[PDB]
Amino acid sequence: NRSLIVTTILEEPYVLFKKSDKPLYGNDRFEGYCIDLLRELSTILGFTYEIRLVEDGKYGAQDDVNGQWNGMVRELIDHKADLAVAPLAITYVREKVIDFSKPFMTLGISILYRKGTPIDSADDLAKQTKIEYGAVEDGATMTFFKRSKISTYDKMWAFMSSRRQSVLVKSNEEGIQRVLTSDYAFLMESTTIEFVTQRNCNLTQIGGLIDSKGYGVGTPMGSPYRDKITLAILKLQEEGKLHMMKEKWWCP
Amino acid sequence: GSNRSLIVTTILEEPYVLFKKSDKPLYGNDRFEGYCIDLLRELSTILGFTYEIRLVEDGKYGAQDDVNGQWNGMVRELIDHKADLAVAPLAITYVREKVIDFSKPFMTLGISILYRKGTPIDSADDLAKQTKIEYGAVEDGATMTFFKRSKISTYDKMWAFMSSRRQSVLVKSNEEGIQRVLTSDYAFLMESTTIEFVTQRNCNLTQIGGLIDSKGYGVGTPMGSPYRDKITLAILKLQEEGKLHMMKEKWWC
Ligand SMILES: N[C@@H](CCC(=O)O)C(=O)O
Ligand SMILES: N[C@@H](CCC(=O)O)C(=O)O
Ligand SMILES: [Cl-]
Ligand SMILES: [Cl-]
Ligand code: NA
Ligand code: NA
Ligand code: NA
Repeated sequence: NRSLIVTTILEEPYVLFKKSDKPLYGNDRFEGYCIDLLRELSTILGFTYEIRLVEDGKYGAQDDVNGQWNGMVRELIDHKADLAVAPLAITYVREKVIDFSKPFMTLGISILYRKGTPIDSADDLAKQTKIEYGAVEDGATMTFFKRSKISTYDKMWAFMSSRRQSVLVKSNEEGIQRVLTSDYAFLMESTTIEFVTQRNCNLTQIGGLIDSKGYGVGTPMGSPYRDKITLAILKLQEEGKLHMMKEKWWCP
Repeated sequence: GSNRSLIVTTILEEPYVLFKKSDKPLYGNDRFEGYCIDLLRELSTILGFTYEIRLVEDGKYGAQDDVNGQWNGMVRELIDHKADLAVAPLAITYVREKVIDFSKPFMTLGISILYRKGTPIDSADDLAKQTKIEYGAVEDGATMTFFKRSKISTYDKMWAFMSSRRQSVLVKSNEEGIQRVLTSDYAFLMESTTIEFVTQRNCNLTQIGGLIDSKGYGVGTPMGSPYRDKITLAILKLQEEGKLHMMKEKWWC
């Protein structure tokens, strides 16, 4: 049968290029939690696949003026991919235009910052400007802030939007670097914070979770794969396999 | 000329669904309160439906009979189109999703252990390796089914014990499980969000260990229902607004 086209994005420890002196080709180039997940799905559901990194390097948001989506979300809308297997947040605005499986991981927005400071919450950031803060451009965190009517978060969006050329970044890795090299706090998904703080012992999560959401496999709206992938994820969960995969891929 | 009211099946479970305390007799939907009742009210305004709440006739969440293959509980009510929706702390599971549809989750949780304070018991593994302290779960719910189906060594040993002693250790409700913890040397396998509620109100009890699994509660619908995806959208919008968190804080030593 026809191999499914799978869009994804580089994001440690979900999807990475394998380290090797030997040049690698095709799907063999990739590893990570989401690649392990994809492999399990392919075996359970009986399909073959071809991984392609999303050409624009984006997760996906809707343009304010022209209404067009970008990123992995747009690839699915345009039927240029069959699945998006990535740390792709299931959100209200995305679910209106693409389908998602049920979640394979649950998480929420939180804050990455340096240790040792009196900053303890988003409210602490919102009331000041000396410590800058931001998020990945055209992802779910940015979109949460952009849409929020909660006073702390709407204040924070006004600031991010004002300073966007400096404080919105293209990737989580660029956000981490901004935290390490300037006085900056990064609004980041909590499962990623967990990974980063285990490896950067001067960094910490600030406060708790600001929201709650899950990562799901994306499909074009109406795809028959969406419900099949939900069943496969539920079966993996029941067996403990997703927890094992998390432990596989995830200070003094 | 109005649309038919949806029949919503549910089950008594504090603080999700309860009868209101009142000296005045109450009728119809006005009898009920709780997190799931507030959720249902929000869904009905978002989606534009009216409804009638009915407690599941057989008092069960739902499991499949291994001899005759029939389901029971709220799951069976949906299969048979005796209800339009199930709005309850109904776990989304692989075996249920094969026969009914669920919305995406409105709450995430996992199985853990409820026991009395003051003990060296620290995990399911510690319980499994002994028999002096009995343990069990709600009959014909998701926790029981997780154990019955598990191939993990600790949990399959637990199921063998629970099954052997089921007339004594499987119970009809979380409340009966709590009373067993309080009146005998018994540990109850219970969902974590319910443990959180119970231990905040009885300071003699505690959670033992962490979460054994991960799952969500979802609104159940019959397979193929058009309400499933609409309710998923309404849930995602409520979460994006922070309203589910506010509802949890309202209802929850
Ligand atoms: N995982 C996010 C990107 C990272 C973020 O927004 O914090 C998404 O699905 O858009
Ligand atoms: N909420 C569970 C019942 C309680 C339990 O099994 O622990 C269900 O959906 O079956
Ligand atoms: Cl009617
Ligand atoms: Cl779904
Ligand atoms: Na990237
Ligand atoms: Na959708
Ligand atoms: Na289903």
